[PDB]
Amino acid sequence: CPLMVKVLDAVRGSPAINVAMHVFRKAADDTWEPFASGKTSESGELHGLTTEEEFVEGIYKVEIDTKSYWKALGISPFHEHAEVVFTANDSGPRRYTIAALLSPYSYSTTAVVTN
Amino acid sequence: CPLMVKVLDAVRGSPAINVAMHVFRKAADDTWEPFASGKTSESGELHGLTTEEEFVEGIYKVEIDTKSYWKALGISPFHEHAEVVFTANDSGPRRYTIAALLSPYSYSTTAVVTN
Amino acid sequence: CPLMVKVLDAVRGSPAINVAMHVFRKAADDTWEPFASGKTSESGELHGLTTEEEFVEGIYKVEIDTKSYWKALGISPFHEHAEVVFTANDSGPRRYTIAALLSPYSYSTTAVVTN
Amino acid sequence: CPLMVKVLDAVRGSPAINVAMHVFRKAADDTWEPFASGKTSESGELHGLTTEEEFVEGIYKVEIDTKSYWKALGISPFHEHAEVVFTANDSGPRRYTIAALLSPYSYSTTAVVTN
Ligand SMILES: Oc1ccc(/C=C/c2cc(O)cc(O)c2)cc1
Ligand SMILES: Oc1ccc(/C=C/c2cc(O)cc(O)c2)cc1
Ligand code: NA
Ligand code: NA
Repeated sequence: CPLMVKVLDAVRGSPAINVAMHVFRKAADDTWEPFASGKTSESGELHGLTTEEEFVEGIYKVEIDTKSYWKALGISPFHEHAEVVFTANDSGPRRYTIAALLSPYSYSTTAVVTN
Repeated sequence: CPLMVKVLDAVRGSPAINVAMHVFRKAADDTWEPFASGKTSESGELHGLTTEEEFVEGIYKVEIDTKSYWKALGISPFHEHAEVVFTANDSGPRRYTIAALLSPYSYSTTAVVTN
Repeated sequence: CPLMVKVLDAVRGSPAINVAMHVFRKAADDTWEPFASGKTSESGELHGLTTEEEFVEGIYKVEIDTKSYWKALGISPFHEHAEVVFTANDSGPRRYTIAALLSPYSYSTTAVVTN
Repeated sequence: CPLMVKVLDAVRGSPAINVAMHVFRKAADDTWEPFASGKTSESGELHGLTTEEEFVEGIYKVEIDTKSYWKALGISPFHEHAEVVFTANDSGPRRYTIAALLSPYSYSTTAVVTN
């Protein structure tokens, strides 16, 4: 799995299920080009975003719609979204897991990068 | 001072000093308009970005140049920047403190919103 | 798996491998009684700490030896250990995943609790 | 003020006010001796715990009563407390700021250590 995103809910102590996100890749004109998207599963995970051949060097942005997630729970959150912007594959293919831990006024994110 | 940003370094146990950041505000055409910028002080704080009169309702993005910070310490970090996107002042004027805690492959961010 | 611990390294962007930890359970005299222990695998995970029948209501403490982990990497960390203290199984059995994200001067921890 | 603790609430986007905490110091017999205690102010800060003369080399534990804080808001949280265990002043006197960011099922903590 070249790119996987895992989302956790720090308020309820659960996977964050049905969280929508889009992935973009920076174009030569510095605009954000659509690249991938999906919703987290019942495990809070989004697999199958891309393939090794398609996922080449670039700057990528994962934009996670945390606002809709909290609004569905009756909570007015701080952020419009959680976004994770990173260069990928600059030294050739790697596997990336992006994790995001969500609270109404805070988020934490980390990456696990494996060869 | 209706908007303050504080940045901390989780590797060295220190304020993150001389960290650059840019603040944008979403324009009516959905583009990001430059709003303010600056660098953190020896306390890791950036004060004086805006004024009560200038800091109107809107969607704001704070883009913290974490990459240059880590590269100056000899570390190749994961993220291009740490970004915080939020709606401000939609129920009237508030004071915002945005805090960010930085590691090479991770960041955590929270907001303190006061009336 | 009634109790699993997952440990991540925010400096290197990797699972935290070979991280030792002990689990204790609070006794009636408020002392900490040994309960379980182990080291994280190459995935940063420690499975098989306990069984459903043995893991009953109590206050549990997971004490993760983060100091030895950082010292092995030539880093002088802040904490002696990362500890996670929680009541478990007070409403009958649950499955617990405890995650810890480690930096030299900081740690973040969350729990996923499932029925 | 060689030791200060600041506590933030990630659910409400506010300082965590009136949060109790106890500080212990490890005695020669490996027991935890009471060292200081207090409650956070309206800014989420607890100042004046100790003095330069009293704050000697040692292993210290800060135990933050996060459980009572969440219970007072109607939330049944995961942790009994958030705790921070660290060696202080072993290379000479330092000033320590311990920060903790709280959610019902998660906490993040960092230290700022200055000379
Ligand atoms: O601040 C943070 C604290 C904890 C975590 C947990 C991340 C994580 C990543 C995985 O691949 C599996 C998992 O069970 C958890 C992320 C951020
Ligand atoms: O994960 C975390 C993210 C952010 C913070 C903030 C800490 C902090 C410490 C201060 O002295 C002042 C402040 O405004 C914030 C702590 C942990
Ligand atoms: Na390269
Ligand atoms: Na019960």
